[PDB]
Amino acid sequence: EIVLTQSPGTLSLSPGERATLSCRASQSFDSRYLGWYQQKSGQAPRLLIYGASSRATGIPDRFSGSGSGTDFTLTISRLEPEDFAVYYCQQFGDSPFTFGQGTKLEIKRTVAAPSVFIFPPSDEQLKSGTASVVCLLNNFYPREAKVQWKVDNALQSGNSQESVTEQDSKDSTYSLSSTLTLSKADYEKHKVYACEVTHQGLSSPVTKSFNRGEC
Amino acid sequence: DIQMTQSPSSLSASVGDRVSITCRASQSISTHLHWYQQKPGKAPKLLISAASTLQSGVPSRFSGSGSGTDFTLTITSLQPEDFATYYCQQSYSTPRGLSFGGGTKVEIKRTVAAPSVFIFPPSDEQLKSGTASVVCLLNNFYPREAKVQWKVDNALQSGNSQESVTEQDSKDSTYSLSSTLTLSKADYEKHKVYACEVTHQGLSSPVTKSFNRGEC
Amino acid sequence: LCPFDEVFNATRFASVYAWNRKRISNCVADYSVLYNFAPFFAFKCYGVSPTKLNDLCFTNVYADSFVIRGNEVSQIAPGQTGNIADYNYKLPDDFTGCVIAWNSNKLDSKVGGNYNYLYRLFRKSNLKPFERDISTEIYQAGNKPCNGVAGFNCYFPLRSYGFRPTYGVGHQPYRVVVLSFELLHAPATVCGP
Amino acid sequence: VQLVESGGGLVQPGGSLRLSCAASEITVSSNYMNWVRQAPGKGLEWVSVVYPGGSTFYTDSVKGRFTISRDNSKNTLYLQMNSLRAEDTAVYYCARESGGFPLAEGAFDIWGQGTMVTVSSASTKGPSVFPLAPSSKSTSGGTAALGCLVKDYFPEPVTVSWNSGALTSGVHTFPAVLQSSGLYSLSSVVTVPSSSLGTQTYICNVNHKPSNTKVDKRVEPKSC
Amino acid sequence: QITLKESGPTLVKPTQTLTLTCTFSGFSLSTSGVGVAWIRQPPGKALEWLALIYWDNDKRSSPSLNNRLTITKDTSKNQVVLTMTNMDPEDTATYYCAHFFSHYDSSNYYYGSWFDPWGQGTLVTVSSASTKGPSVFPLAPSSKSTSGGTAALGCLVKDYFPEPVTVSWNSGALTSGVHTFPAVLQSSGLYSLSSVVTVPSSSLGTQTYICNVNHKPSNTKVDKRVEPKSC
Ligand SMILES: *[C@@H]1O[C@H](CO)[C@@H](O)[C@H](O)[C@H]1NC(C)=O
Repeated sequence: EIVLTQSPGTLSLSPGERATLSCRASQSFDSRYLGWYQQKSGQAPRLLIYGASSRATGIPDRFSGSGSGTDFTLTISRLEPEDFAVYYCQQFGDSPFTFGQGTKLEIKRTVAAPSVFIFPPSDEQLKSGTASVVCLLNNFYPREAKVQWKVDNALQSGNSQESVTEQDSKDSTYSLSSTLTLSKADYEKHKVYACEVTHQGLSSPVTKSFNRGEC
Repeated sequence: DIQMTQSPSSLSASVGDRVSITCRASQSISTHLHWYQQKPGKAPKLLISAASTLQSGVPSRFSGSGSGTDFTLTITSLQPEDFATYYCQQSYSTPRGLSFGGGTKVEIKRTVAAPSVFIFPPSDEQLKSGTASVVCLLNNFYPREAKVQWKVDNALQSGNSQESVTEQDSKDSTYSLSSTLTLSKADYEKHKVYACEVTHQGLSSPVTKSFNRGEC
Repeated sequence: LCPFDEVFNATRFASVYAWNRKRISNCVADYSVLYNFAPFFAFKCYGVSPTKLNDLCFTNVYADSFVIRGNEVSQIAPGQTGNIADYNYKLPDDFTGCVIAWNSNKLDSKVGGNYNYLYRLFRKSNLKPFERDISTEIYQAGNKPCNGVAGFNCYFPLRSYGFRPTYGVGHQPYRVVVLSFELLHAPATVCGP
Repeated sequence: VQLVESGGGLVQPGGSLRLSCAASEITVSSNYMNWVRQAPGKGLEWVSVVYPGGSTFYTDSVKGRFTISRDNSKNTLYLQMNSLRAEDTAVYYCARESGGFPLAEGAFDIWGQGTMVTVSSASTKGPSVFPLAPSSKSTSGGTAALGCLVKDYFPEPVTVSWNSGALTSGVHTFPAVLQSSGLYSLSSVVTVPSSSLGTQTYICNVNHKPSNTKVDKRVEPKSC
Repeated sequence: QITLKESGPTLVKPTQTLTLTCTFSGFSLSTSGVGVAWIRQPPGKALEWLALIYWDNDKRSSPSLNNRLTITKDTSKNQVVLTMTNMDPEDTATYYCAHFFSHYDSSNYYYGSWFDPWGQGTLVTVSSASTKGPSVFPLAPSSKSTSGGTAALGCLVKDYFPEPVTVSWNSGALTSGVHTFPAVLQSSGLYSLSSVVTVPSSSLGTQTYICNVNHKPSNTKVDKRVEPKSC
């Protein structure tokens, strides 16, 4: 089975500069069997280039494709802000027909410090029998940020979940939510609840704590 | 009229290294490409068929890939018995155009060793018969490629040299090369200084082995 | 008037080893449609002439249709040798009539290969002219009997063409129609306007 | 499955020859049977093919002078050669095409051992032996080379041994080279320690089979 | 311009069989080179081609999914029916049906092929669970006076199935600083998410915040108010 590997995994650039995507095939097939598809956020994929060098109808002339042997590349020049999406390389050489793992095109901007706030469980969740504390990172860049739960300064793991919001439309930032879920005995057997944020935007890792007994 | 080119012509590697050989056609031949293995003195053996299909009784280390104009033969665990020659053969051309490639030779890799270079002048017994043979001998050089020249009194002779090389040895894995010049009586009674010039990678400087007929 | 459209304008042709044959009689046989057809990679005629067959009457018209490779199109001719001529479709040396072949890469080629067209590679003897051999029996290529087991020198005698759209012109699929005209002593029926 | 080739040998230019291939476990008249030639030191070259039904095909260089036939009585393959020339000097293999358990078309799964066909008018003779003494050197690192040159002979094979085959340290032989006269040359050499040039006696034995020339010569050094 | 709409049961239980129907307009499954391809994209993962049917009934399927895949065509009604059997609870994805075509020019040269415009996309989830109305918990801000004049609050929605839940703030009046995180599948096979809006600290006492969540499968509308609390 032909395996397609794309590069880079993520490509962060601002509008105006040049964008290049590479797709390498595990085997060698005719260049007319490879195509590039674009898929926006919350949309469906659409044909961008077929035959590795033929632009689809309606595709702006900024998109170009060239490749041979086991290496192909897609080149964009005037990537305007609406041109930020996920691009897939697909092959038609051997069954089954396969797509690449995709390359996300992110917007380059200044490094931002994540505002990290807390939300403890309410009284309704205090009588629900299962508690959850949620700490939030807002308006940061890049998306890469490590969260750490601490129950009385204990390294929690496996009992918490994470959800990262996609890049914002206006400020081009991110939002992350860490939710630590515990049973009532586990919630009530300890005092200090804290989360830790590690990010490039922060000079040093930042801890933040609160106490259920005090507040 | 489809011609297949194999790369590289020669490829030296040790045991255990992954080895790749490429066969490229002058035009697309779909997957009508086959890979054969031949050891010296024996018949070729079919390894890979349809450019991807392993034959029966062949170790799985041999693998074929590619299509169209480019095909690759790959060995993962290169055993000591797999240092044979490999050929790519196409079965695309219809009437009589079934042709083989030039053949890629795979052979062991060892440390570079400098040769020992000697000169053998013709003998009086051979001299009585009106024929002269002048030999220069290279013993235990590596790698195989080397340059030999025949300076007859500082004259760069050419066109009258016959060169032979030994097969790769099983003990020290080196090579031996013999360069011979055939000459008549005037050719050997006109000059004074004979020398063979050796240029080899394992030699720090080019080496001259010379002698004089009159003295010896 | 029974035209040649129902055979030429066919959605799917037949494999060469099982070539289709249609009889035609009691009609008016025009041939302007043949000229009006595809770029016609090959249109050759033995015995009859392109401007002559429109006039003289024939008792019967036999139309044999199949799909082959572009390399073997030249093999559909009297007195020719090859795999297709020997074991798939043999034209007699006395053949009167003629051959049309045209490229059909659009229809008979699919991505990943179109394995619906087969040819016979193994056969003990040469086919007689206009013979058919549609049997699929394991070919015994050695002394050891097969007994229906396709193991070692015991092979299925039918192999599929690749027929991929990116193939070269030599291996691209070509549709071939062969017309044999019969003008026996029986009164003729098929003639042009 | 065994394919045994026979009928190789040497012939004068313009002569004829017949090569046979006896097959076992496979029927010759039921398989695509090919003749493939390989020049000495060169690559493979397809020569001829015969179909199971009887059709025969030949390469351009051999059309008009080669014929390929089968024989269902003895289950053999036959290659008749006429108007031979020096380009025909090669080892010939009779092979089965489009076989193997996966049944790959156009591939030679089963090969014969091959027989050598030589086309020359050298008028087979015997070899000349010329000694090659070690140089007039004292030690040179305790390494001296000596040998015996076998020249002006035809055809191949030929055998050369040292001390009646009792010497193997530093022994090297070189493949024969076809000169312009149609004869052959080579040298058999040995690397011996410098101190061994004085007492022990060294000889070289050369055996040429068609002339049946068995010559044992002596190698001694000389002073300048 | 051609269109493709996928319909059918968007929810299928484990080891059951789903039947997705693609109705396509603007082209007919009787032309040369026309095909219909079913592809699936798992949430957060790359695309995966499933099957492809042609005009002449020829069909290709993924070898790893050949056993439990069956795709059929109805040319008169312009429909493609895809049947998938023995569904595991990882097969949750979004399925698209797409038009397939190639490009030749007067000589049958095949300058490539492609997947002509895709369908809208149908979300299919597999779970051996039952529908459950959502619950809303008010994530109230901490007791902070100024802290730079910026705080956040919101609502955490739990215990809903399946996706999605429509979240609005102040009946859509307030939209700035709103982050609605995507749904997360817990280890219990249950869904949850959080919607948080950032507001200046001075606005805590002079503004009321109401979050409304609508759940169509359970037909549940929950409006919850979030207010700051002190220690
Ligand atoms: C039928 O054949 C005619 C040739 O006279 C051609 O013009 C037409 O396109 C064909 N139609 C179909 C549906 O094949």
